[PDB]
Amino acid sequence: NLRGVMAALLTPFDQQQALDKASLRRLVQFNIQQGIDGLYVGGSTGEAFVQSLSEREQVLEIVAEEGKGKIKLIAHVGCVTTAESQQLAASAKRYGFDAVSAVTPFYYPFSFEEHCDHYRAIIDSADGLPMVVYNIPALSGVKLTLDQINTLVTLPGVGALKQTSGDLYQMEQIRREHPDLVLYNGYDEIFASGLLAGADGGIGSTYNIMGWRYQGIVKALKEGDIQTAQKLQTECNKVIDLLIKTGVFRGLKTVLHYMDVVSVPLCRKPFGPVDEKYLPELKALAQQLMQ
Amino acid sequence: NLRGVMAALLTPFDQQQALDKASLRRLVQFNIQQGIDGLYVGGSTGEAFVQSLSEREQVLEIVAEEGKGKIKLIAHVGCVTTAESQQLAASAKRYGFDAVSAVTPFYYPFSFEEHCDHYRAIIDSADGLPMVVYNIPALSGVKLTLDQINTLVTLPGVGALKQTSGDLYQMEQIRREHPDLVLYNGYDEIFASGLLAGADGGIGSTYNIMGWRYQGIVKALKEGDIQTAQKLQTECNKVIDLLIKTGVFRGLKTVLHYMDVVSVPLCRKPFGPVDEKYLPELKALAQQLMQE
Amino acid sequence: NLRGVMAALLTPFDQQQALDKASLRRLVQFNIQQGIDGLYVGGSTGEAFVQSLSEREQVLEIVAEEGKGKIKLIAHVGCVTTAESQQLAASAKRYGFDAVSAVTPFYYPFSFEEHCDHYRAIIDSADGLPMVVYNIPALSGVKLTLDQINTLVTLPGVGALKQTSGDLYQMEQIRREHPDLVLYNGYDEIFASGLLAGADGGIGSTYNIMGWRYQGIVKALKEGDIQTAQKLQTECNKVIDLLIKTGVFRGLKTVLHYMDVVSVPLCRKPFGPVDEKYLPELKALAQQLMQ
Amino acid sequence: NLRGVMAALLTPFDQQQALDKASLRRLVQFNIQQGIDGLYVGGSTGEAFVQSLSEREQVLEIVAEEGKGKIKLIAHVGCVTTAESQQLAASAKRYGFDAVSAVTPFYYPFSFEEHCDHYRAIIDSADGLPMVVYNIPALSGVKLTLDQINTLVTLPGVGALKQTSGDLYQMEQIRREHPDLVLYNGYDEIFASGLLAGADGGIGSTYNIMGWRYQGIVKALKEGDIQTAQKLQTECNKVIDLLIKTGVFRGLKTVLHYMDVVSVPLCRKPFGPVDEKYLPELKALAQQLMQE
Repeated sequence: NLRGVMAALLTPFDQQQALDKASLRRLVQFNIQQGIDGLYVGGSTGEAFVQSLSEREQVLEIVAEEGKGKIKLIAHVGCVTTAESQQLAASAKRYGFDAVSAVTPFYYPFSFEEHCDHYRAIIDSADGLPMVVYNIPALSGVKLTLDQINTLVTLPGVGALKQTSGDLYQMEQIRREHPDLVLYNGYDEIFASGLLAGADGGIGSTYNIMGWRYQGIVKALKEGDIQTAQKLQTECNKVIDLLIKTGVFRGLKTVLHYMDVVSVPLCRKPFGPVDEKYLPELKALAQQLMQ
Repeated sequence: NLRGVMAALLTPFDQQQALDKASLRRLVQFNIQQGIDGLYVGGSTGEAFVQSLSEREQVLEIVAEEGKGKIKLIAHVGCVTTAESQQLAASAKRYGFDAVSAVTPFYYPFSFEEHCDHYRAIIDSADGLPMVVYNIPALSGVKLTLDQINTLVTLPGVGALKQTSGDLYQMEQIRREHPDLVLYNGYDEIFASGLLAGADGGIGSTYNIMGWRYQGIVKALKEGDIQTAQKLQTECNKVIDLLIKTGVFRGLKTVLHYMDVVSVPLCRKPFGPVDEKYLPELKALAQQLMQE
Repeated sequence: NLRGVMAALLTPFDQQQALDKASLRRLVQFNIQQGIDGLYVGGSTGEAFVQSLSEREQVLEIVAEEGKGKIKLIAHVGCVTTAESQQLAASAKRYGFDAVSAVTPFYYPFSFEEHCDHYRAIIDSADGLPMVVYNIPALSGVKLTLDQINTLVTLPGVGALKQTSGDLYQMEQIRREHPDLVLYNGYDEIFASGLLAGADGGIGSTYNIMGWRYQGIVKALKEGDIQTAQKLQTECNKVIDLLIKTGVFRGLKTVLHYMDVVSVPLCRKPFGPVDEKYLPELKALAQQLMQ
Repeated sequence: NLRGVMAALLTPFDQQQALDKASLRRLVQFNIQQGIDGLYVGGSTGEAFVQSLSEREQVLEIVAEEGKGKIKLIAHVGCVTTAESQQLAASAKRYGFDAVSAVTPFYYPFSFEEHCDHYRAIIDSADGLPMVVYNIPALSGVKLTLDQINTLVTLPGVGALKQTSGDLYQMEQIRREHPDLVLYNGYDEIFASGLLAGADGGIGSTYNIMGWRYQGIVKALKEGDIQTAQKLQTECNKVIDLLIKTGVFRGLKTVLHYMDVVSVPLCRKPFGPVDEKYLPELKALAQQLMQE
């Protein structure tokens, strides 16, 4: 029951670069009203790795108050530290999330057994909550094999895989091996093809501003209308082309700001602000997205 | 016109590792008979890089004798040398090939300007036959950006792109930018996803043994049947899974040998033969494909 | 002045994985008696990325107390967050460290301008403490170009460069570009060769158990005895071969345990233990080194 | 006896991209007069992959003549094809080269066993000429491991390893593993550092224009004169900085042309000519090296 299209939620900050709880709530609700299946909180999109545990715990608690019960809630608990992740797993359980998730610990090179044991501990602290292994080689630097992916995916307590890899041959091998697994397409740029390959849903950050399109693609493919599915995917990619230019997290926040959801569309440094030149296309996209 | 499902033809050798003209002829006809749209001859799959210009021309001449007029024939003409490719480009024209193609020159790191001049020179020697740019970063080690690809793909004389890359985001950006470009999906394993992304056909090695499945996936997607489309792709993927264990060229030749097409299923040295342990699966594969 | 052989400090944890101050202080002094030029604390080798800010500061203060004045002190102060880094920089200043240091912010891809501004923000917070730029592409996933490294190394405040790259062509290019730059060779396996190419020192994790060898090579190259230098470098590589085999941080902590310096040779999870099969090897290693 | 500093010979071509035999010989003698220990011919530097077997045989044959056991002669015989490599190996013996060499076969991914069988066959064809395994990850795209290098290096017939890798930890480990192995440093930019790590000599393209500098680093380190060892290395690097800017092969041919050694400073396409803007630097460089 975790299958679906879930927005990878952004965390709005104020001018002092501190959570803008008023905008977070405004964002949780915005996402809900756009027909998303659930929320993935505290992930890469949420600038989790540029945050503290207490900060991430705080974001966790606020979205649960805002959305527990309404949609499916998945907490990204991943830290490079196991002990740190368990803490977050523990709070996630306590706040009432539906599932837990974690990136493959990065920076320090870890053997695969260390990767399995890391997931085990987090699964343990999660206290019953199904785990969503989070695979993103491009940012984590962790290049898992198919067998390793199969081993992790079959670990007790693991209930899903978040595949942020544009390797669609592996996406289907995974599906062929595990017909019942909940597989989320991590790269928005290839959503439609990802589903055709074996994905039964997705978790992506561009959903925040246009989740209905992704859900639209789900219906189109479900009704054998690949013609509109494709149309939706290019529309989604025209956006992604732009966001990749302006910077994705900050560009999404600028759009959301023009949508009157986010007060201050800032990301935390190292990130800088959007180049002013991009502001008009973003303003424009916000207005146009209001469809 | 050049759109469609083209099989990247293998080249059959004998015990002496010399060309097996008879098996080659059998292979062309087998592909034709299996309803393929055309043939991509002398590419990686044809073991071009382990044979000489003459050996390469000889193959172009033979398949032209056999296939010309009955299906599209694209001659893979590239070498590291512009001079060698120009010579091959000239022969493909002489033999009556429909288009010409060439990988981005490898081993030596060439600039992008040098890559463009290589293509212009070859196109020039193609004297009319359209050029299909062959992009396979995984083998050539030439990592082109989307801009470079757009420039190449728009070079006067270029009719198509053979995208051998699994980046289906790029596959659609290329399409978004060249709505009329003939786009070939290079990786069979993602054929259905690559078409949904923007590819309008494909060129590949496994098409030699189960090409009808690819034609099938094409029609299904056309008639909005994603069920058989996906069904078709997974059945292609289990074959590809095996061939990837056994060796694709040698594995495909071995199945062909069992379908009574190829006399000796050996590739050229340094390729070693298929591991005996894999034969039970290969024969069995040849059987089911023969049955379907 | 900041030139020299500087050991990258390991942080000794207890059975409960909490800082082992007894062993820390013991390791500080152990390193001092080894005749090391100073200590690089809170870096990759100190498990910085699996500790919290406070934990990192605590460690910072204890070594400052233990070695301030006795030897040169450089505080690795970097995180992915510029703000976290600044805070630790501000603390390094307070505790009286000699210089500040920071890896290029990893995980999220940051623009070169972003990286430059990040070092700038930390430099500001270092309140007069020179910045030692930390180049470790293998782990950070950040591959700067020469011109980029050149810009970085010349930022107002940057005093040296820790080059953790085996590119000894770029090493001589850096020394050629900057004849007065404090250039630290970051990979112990090529120390001797790093110095012949331009580094005027080095910061290594293995220096903790055999720092004298590294000072040995230095003297030999200075006296023109490359024969002994080479002999010293092959000796260090036999050790390094093993550590990579057993796991470097964990292996080192184990040798230091048999050297009665560290109580429990544990690294924090996700890291795992040393396989028992290596203890006689590591045991014999501690015996020969102390011999 | 294969240990030493040996120049990776360039192959001069005329205005029409054909071999310039006169300049080849002129280039051989020049290198000889430069006190180089021997020559490596037909390698990457010699633009082999842009030549035909017979073209490579021609080059081999002309330098063997010129080379008349005046210096050590090593023939890079490798191609992707084992059979092509064998023929070349068999010609090299026929010409009287002192050893044979070969890169790890590229483009198509091969297994370690396929690589081991490859070398053996070639070794087999060399008929007594030892094999200098040629390792260049950057170009071949083949990532051998130390244990793989060890296996190859101990393979009967293998007498040397040409280490074109910047990994000086691995260079140290190979020397450690093989105290008596002829280990040639492949990257001139780190010659001094590679020797300190265990390389006992080198094979390089820039040796063509300043082989005496590398002979000087060798002597300097021998006499423990690290001070001059470093000046020689930075002087070599200042040069390489430029060559990388212009194109190494072409920059070299350009300096050699200015030294009236090479008639036409061209590389076969797809290599383009040197940017006119760099001539002032190459003109001056040819001057100081000459003046030197």
